[PDB]
Amino acid sequence: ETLGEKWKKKLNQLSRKEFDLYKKSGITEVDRTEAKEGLKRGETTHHAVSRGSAKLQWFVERNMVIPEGRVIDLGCGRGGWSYYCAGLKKVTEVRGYTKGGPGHEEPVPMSTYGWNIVKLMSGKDVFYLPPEKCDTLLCDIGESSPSPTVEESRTIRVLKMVEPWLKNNQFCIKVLNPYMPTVIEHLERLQRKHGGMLVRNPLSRNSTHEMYWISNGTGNIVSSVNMVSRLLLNRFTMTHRRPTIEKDVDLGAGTR
Ligand SMILES: C[S@@+](CC[C@H](N)C(=O)[O-])C[C@H]1O[C@@H](n2cnc3c(N)ncnc32)[C@H](O)[C@@H]1O
Ligand SMILES: Nc1ccc(C(F)(F)F)cc1N
Repeated sequence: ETLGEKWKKKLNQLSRKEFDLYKKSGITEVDRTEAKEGLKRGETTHHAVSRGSAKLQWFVERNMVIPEGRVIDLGCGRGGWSYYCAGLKKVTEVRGYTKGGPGHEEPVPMSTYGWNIVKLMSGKDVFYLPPEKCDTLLCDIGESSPSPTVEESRTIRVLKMVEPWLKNNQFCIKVLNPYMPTVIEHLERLQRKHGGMLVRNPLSRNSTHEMYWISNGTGNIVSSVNMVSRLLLNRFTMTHRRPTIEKDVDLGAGTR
Protein backbone atom coordinates (compact mmCIF):
# COMPACT_ATOMS: atom_id res chain seq x y z
CA GLU A 1 0.00 0.00 0.00
CA THR A 2 1.40 3.41 -1.00
CA LEU A 3 1.46 6.49 1.35
CA GLY A 4 -1.03 8.09 -1.07
CA GLU A 5 -3.47 5.17 -0.63
CA LYS A 6 -3.24 5.65 3.17
CA TRP A 7 -3.93 9.37 2.68
CA LYS A 8 -6.92 8.44 0.48
CA LYS A 9 -8.44 6.04 3.06
CA LYS A 10 -8.10 8.74 5.79
CA LEU A 11 -9.70 11.44 3.55
CA ASN A 12 -12.68 9.11 2.82
CA GLN A 13 -13.30 8.53 6.56
CA LEU A 14 -13.68 12.30 7.23
CA SER A 15 -17.02 13.82 8.15
CA ARG A 16 -18.17 16.72 5.94
CA LYS A 17 -17.14 19.12 8.77
CA GLU A 18 -13.59 17.56 9.08
CA PHE A 19 -13.27 17.46 5.24
CA ASP A 20 -14.21 21.20 4.98
CA LEU A 21 -11.64 22.10 7.72
CA TYR A 22 -8.93 19.92 6.05
CA LYS A 23 -9.33 20.91 2.37
CA LYS A 24 -7.78 24.46 2.61
CA SER A 25 -5.50 23.90 5.67
CA GLY A 26 -2.18 25.62 4.97
CA ILE A 27 -2.83 25.97 1.19
CA THR A 28 -2.43 29.11 -0.98
CA GLU A 29 -5.50 30.63 -2.67
CA VAL A 30 -6.45 33.74 -4.56
CA ASP A 31 -9.20 36.10 -3.29
CA ARG A 32 -12.03 35.57 -5.86
CA THR A 33 -14.44 38.19 -4.27
CA GLU A 34 -13.87 41.04 -6.84
CA ALA A 35 -13.93 38.63 -9.84
CA LYS A 36 -17.13 36.89 -8.67
CA GLU A 37 -18.99 40.25 -8.28
CA GLY A 38 -17.73 41.48 -11.67
CA LEU A 39 -18.69 38.14 -13.34
CA LYS A 40 -22.16 38.30 -11.72
CA ARG A 41 -22.59 41.79 -13.34
CA GLY A 42 -21.51 40.52 -16.79
CA GLU A 43 -18.14 42.35 -16.79
CA THR A 44 -15.92 40.97 -19.60
CA THR A 45 -12.62 42.71 -18.86
CA HIS A 46 -9.86 42.14 -16.25
CA HIS A 47 -11.48 39.20 -14.41
CA ALA A 48 -10.28 35.61 -14.59
CA VAL A 49 -13.29 33.27 -15.25
CA SER A 50 -12.05 30.77 -12.65
CA ARG A 51 -9.29 30.07 -10.10
CA GLY A 52 -7.51 28.27 -13.02
CA SER A 53 -5.87 31.43 -14.45
CA ALA A 54 -3.92 31.96 -11.19
CA LYS A 55 -3.19 28.18 -11.01
CA LEU A 56 -1.50 28.02 -14.45
CA GLN A 57 0.13 31.44 -13.80
CA TRP A 58 2.00 29.86 -10.83
CA PHE A 59 3.72 27.34 -13.19
CA VAL A 60 4.38 29.90 -16.02
CA GLU A 61 5.96 32.56 -13.71
CA ARG A 62 8.32 29.80 -12.45
CA ASN A 63 9.23 28.86 -16.11
CA MET A 64 7.91 25.26 -15.55
CA VAL A 65 5.93 25.59 -18.75
CA ILE A 66 6.51 28.45 -21.17
CA PRO A 67 3.45 28.84 -23.42
CA GLU A 68 4.29 29.66 -27.05
CA GLY A 69 2.86 29.52 -30.57
CA ARG A 70 -0.37 27.59 -30.99
CA VAL A 71 -1.60 26.55 -27.49
CA ILE A 72 -4.10 23.64 -27.11
CA ASP A 73 -6.03 23.70 -23.81
CA LEU A 74 -7.70 20.28 -23.23
CA GLY A 75 -10.61 20.41 -20.73
CA CYS A 76 -10.74 24.23 -20.86
CA GLY A 77 -14.00 24.43 -18.84
CA ARG A 78 -14.86 28.15 -18.38
CA GLY A 79 -11.47 28.98 -20.01
CA GLY A 80 -9.16 30.16 -17.18
CA TRP A 81 -5.97 28.70 -18.69
CA SER A 82 -6.91 29.88 -22.22
CA TYR A 83 -7.57 33.52 -21.29
CA TYR A 84 -4.36 33.58 -19.23
CA CYS A 85 -2.26 32.19 -22.16
CA ALA A 86 -3.88 34.65 -24.58
CA GLY A 87 -2.08 37.51 -22.83
CA LEU A 88 1.47 36.00 -23.11
CA LYS A 89 3.86 37.58 -25.72
CA LYS A 90 5.10 34.18 -27.23
CA VAL A 91 1.53 32.88 -27.69
CA THR A 92 -0.01 33.32 -31.19
CA GLU A 93 -3.20 31.16 -30.92
CA VAL A 94 -5.28 29.50 -28.17
CA ARG A 95 -7.67 26.64 -28.98
CA GLY A 96 -9.63 25.35 -25.96
CA TYR A 97 -11.76 22.17 -25.98
CA THR A 98 -14.23 21.12 -23.29
CA LYS A 99 -17.00 18.53 -22.97
CA GLY A 100 -19.85 20.78 -21.68
CA GLY A 101 -23.40 19.59 -21.00
CA PRO A 102 -24.75 18.18 -17.72
CA GLY A 103 -22.10 17.83 -14.98
CA HIS A 104 -19.64 20.02 -17.00
CA GLU A 105 -18.74 23.73 -17.20
CA GLU A 106 -19.40 25.73 -20.39
CA PRO A 107 -16.83 28.24 -21.83
CA VAL A 108 -17.35 31.87 -20.65
CA PRO A 109 -16.91 34.56 -23.38
CA MET A 110 -14.50 37.29 -22.21
CA SER A 111 -12.73 40.39 -23.64
CA THR A 112 -9.59 40.11 -21.49
CA TYR A 113 -6.20 40.90 -23.10
CA GLY A 114 -5.59 38.83 -26.24
CA TRP A 115 -9.20 37.52 -26.42
CA ASN A 116 -9.11 37.70 -30.26
CA ILE A 117 -6.57 34.80 -30.51
CA VAL A 118 -8.84 32.50 -28.35
CA LYS A 119 -11.36 29.96 -29.64
CA LEU A 120 -13.14 27.83 -26.96
CA MET A 121 -15.25 24.95 -28.23
CA SER A 122 -17.69 23.04 -26.07
CA GLY A 123 -19.27 19.65 -26.89
CA LYS A 124 -15.73 18.27 -27.47
CA ASP A 125 -14.85 15.11 -25.57
CA VAL A 126 -11.03 14.91 -25.88
CA PHE A 127 -11.11 11.10 -25.70
CA TYR A 128 -12.70 11.16 -29.18
CA LEU A 129 -10.54 13.91 -30.72
CA PRO A 130 -7.72 13.35 -33.22
CA PRO A 131 -4.47 15.10 -32.18
CA GLU A 132 -3.58 18.48 -33.77
CA LYS A 133 -0.36 20.33 -34.58
CA CYS A 134 0.50 22.65 -31.64
CA ASP A 135 3.48 24.27 -29.90
CA THR A 136 2.05 24.00 -26.34
CA LEU A 137 -0.14 21.20 -24.94
CA LEU A 138 -2.11 21.96 -21.78
CA CYS A 139 -4.50 19.49 -20.10
CA ASP A 140 -6.44 19.98 -16.83
CA ILE A 141 -8.71 16.91 -16.96
CA GLY A 142 -9.16 14.39 -14.15
CA GLU A 143 -12.35 13.95 -12.13
CA SER A 144 -11.83 13.05 -8.46
CA SER A 145 -13.51 9.96 -7.01
CA PRO A 146 -13.59 8.32 -3.54
CA SER A 147 -12.25 5.25 -5.43
CA PRO A 148 -8.50 5.50 -6.19
CA THR A 149 -8.94 2.59 -8.69
CA VAL A 150 -11.50 4.79 -10.61
CA GLU A 151 -8.93 7.66 -10.39
CA GLU A 152 -6.09 5.33 -11.58
CA SER A 153 -8.15 4.50 -14.71
CA ARG A 154 -9.05 8.19 -15.33
CA THR A 155 -5.42 9.24 -14.89
CA ILE A 156 -3.92 6.52 -17.18
CA ARG A 157 -6.61 7.34 -19.81
CA VAL A 158 -5.54 11.06 -19.74
CA LEU A 159 -1.81 10.12 -19.93
CA LYS A 160 -2.38 7.89 -22.93
CA MET A 161 -4.69 10.45 -24.68
CA VAL A 162 -2.23 13.41 -24.37
CA GLU A 163 0.87 11.52 -25.66
CA PRO A 164 0.30 12.01 -29.47
CA TRP A 165 -0.40 15.74 -28.79
CA LEU A 166 3.20 15.64 -27.30
CA LYS A 167 6.00 15.74 -29.78
CA ASN A 168 8.74 18.10 -28.65
CA ASN A 169 6.29 20.70 -27.26
CA GLN A 170 5.86 22.75 -24.09
CA PHE A 171 3.34 21.02 -21.82
CA CYS A 172 1.46 21.21 -18.51
CA ILE A 173 -0.75 18.14 -17.77
CA LYS A 174 -2.80 17.40 -14.67
CA VAL A 175 -2.08 13.98 -13.12
CA LEU A 176 -5.18 13.43 -10.95
CA ASN A 177 -3.81 10.40 -9.07
CA PRO A 178 0.00 10.19 -9.30
CA TYR A 179 0.48 7.74 -6.38
CA MET A 180 -1.02 4.54 -7.74
CA PRO A 181 1.81 2.11 -8.83
CA THR A 182 0.49 1.63 -12.40
CA VAL A 183 0.30 5.46 -12.77
CA ILE A 184 3.95 5.79 -11.59
CA GLU A 185 4.98 3.13 -14.27
CA HIS A 186 3.35 5.17 -17.09
CA LEU A 187 4.77 8.47 -15.77
CA GLU A 188 8.33 7.03 -15.62
CA ARG A 189 7.99 5.78 -19.21
CA LEU A 190 6.64 9.21 -20.37
CA GLN A 191 9.42 11.10 -18.55
CA ARG A 192 12.10 8.84 -20.24
CA LYS A 193 10.60 9.75 -23.68
CA HIS A 194 9.36 13.38 -23.24
CA GLY A 195 11.27 14.54 -20.11
CA GLY A 196 9.78 16.99 -17.66
CA MET A 197 8.86 16.57 -13.98
CA LEU A 198 5.85 16.20 -11.60
CA VAL A 199 5.18 19.38 -9.53
CA ARG A 200 2.73 20.00 -6.69
CA ASN A 201 0.99 23.41 -7.08
CA PRO A 202 0.48 25.24 -3.69
CA LEU A 203 -2.91 26.44 -4.93
CA SER A 204 -4.18 22.81 -5.10
CA ARG A 205 -6.52 21.87 -2.22
CA ASN A 206 -5.50 19.19 0.29
CA SER A 207 -8.57 17.13 -0.80
CA THR A 208 -6.73 16.23 -4.09
CA HIS A 209 -3.30 14.56 -4.55
CA GLU A 210 -3.08 16.02 -8.07
CA MET A 211 0.38 16.98 -9.44
CA TYR A 212 1.16 18.48 -12.80
CA TRP A 213 3.54 17.02 -15.36
CA ILE A 214 5.37 20.10 -16.72
CA SER A 215 7.88 20.09 -19.59
CA ASN A 216 10.65 22.33 -18.13
CA GLY A 217 12.12 20.37 -15.25
CA THR A 218 13.84 17.18 -14.17
CA GLY A 219 13.67 14.90 -11.13
CA ASN A 220 12.63 11.67 -9.42
CA ILE A 221 8.85 11.20 -9.78
CA VAL A 222 8.46 8.56 -6.96
CA SER A 223 10.39 10.87 -4.57
CA SER A 224 8.20 13.93 -5.45
CA VAL A 225 4.96 11.85 -5.16
CA ASN A 226 5.90 10.51 -1.71
CA MET A 227 6.80 14.06 -0.47
CA VAL A 228 3.24 15.17 -1.42
CA SER A 229 1.72 12.08 0.31
CA ARG A 230 3.75 12.97 3.50
CA LEU A 231 2.68 16.65 3.25
CA LEU A 232 -1.02 15.75 2.89
CA LEU A 233 -0.83 13.19 5.72
CA ASN A 234 0.83 15.76 7.97
CA ARG A 235 -1.99 18.21 7.29
CA PHE A 236 -4.45 15.79 9.06
CA THR A 237 -2.36 16.02 12.33
CA MET A 238 -3.08 19.59 13.35
CA THR A 239 -5.83 22.20 13.68
CA HIS A 240 -6.78 23.94 10.40
CA ARG A 241 -4.14 26.50 9.31
CA ARG A 242 -5.85 29.35 7.47
CA PRO A 243 -4.64 29.59 3.84
CA THR A 244 -2.29 32.17 2.38
CA ILE A 245 -4.74 34.55 0.57
CA GLU A 246 -3.33 36.40 -2.44
CA LYS A 247 -4.64 38.88 -4.93
CA ASP A 248 -6.26 37.28 -7.95
CA VAL A 249 -4.85 37.90 -11.49
CA ASP A 250 -5.80 40.86 -13.67
CA LEU A 251 -6.07 39.67 -17.27
CA GLY A 252 -6.60 43.24 -18.57
CA ALA A 253 -8.40 44.16 -21.78
CA GLY A 254 -8.03 44.72 -25.54
CA THR A 255 -6.86 42.83 -28.61
CA ARG A 256 -3.38 41.55 -29.48
C1 LIG B 1 -10.50 21.25 -13.59
S1 LIG B 1 -11.51 21.84 -14.91
C2 LIG B 1 -10.42 22.88 -15.88
C3 LIG B 1 -10.41 24.33 -15.35
C4 LIG B 1 -9.69 25.24 -16.35
N1 LIG B 1 -8.25 24.87 -16.44
C5 LIG B 1 -9.83 26.72 -15.97
O1 LIG B 1 -8.76 27.37 -15.79
O2 LIG B 1 -10.99 27.20 -15.90
C6 LIG B 1 -11.48 20.42 -15.95
C7 LIG B 1 -12.54 20.58 -17.04
O3 LIG B 1 -12.37 19.44 -17.91
C8 LIG B 1 -13.65 19.13 -18.44
N2 LIG B 1 -13.62 17.77 -18.98
C9 LIG B 1 -13.72 16.59 -18.28
N3 LIG B 1 -13.64 15.52 -19.03
C10 LIG B 1 -13.49 16.03 -20.32
C11 LIG B 1 -13.39 15.40 -21.58
N4 LIG B 1 -13.53 14.09 -21.76
N5 LIG B 1 -13.26 16.20 -22.67
C12 LIG B 1 -13.27 17.53 -22.50
N6 LIG B 1 -13.39 18.23 -21.36
C13 LIG B 1 -13.48 17.41 -20.30
C14 LIG B 1 -14.63 19.39 -17.31
O4 LIG B 1 -15.93 19.65 -17.81
C15 LIG B 1 -14.01 20.63 -16.63
O5 LIG B 1 -14.59 21.84 -17.12
N1 LIG C 1 -23.30 22.73 -18.74
C1 LIG C 1 -24.62 22.28 -18.74
C2 LIG C 1 -25.39 22.34 -19.93
C3 LIG C 1 -26.74 21.90 -19.94
C4 LIG C 1 -27.30 21.42 -18.76
C5 LIG C 1 -28.72 20.90 -18.71
F1 LIG C 1 -29.58 21.71 -18.12
F2 LIG C 1 -29.26 20.64 -19.86
F3 LIG C 1 -28.85 19.75 -18.03
C6 LIG C 1 -26.58 21.36 -17.55
C7 LIG C 1 -25.22 21.78 -17.53
N2 LIG C 1 -24.43 21.70 -16.33
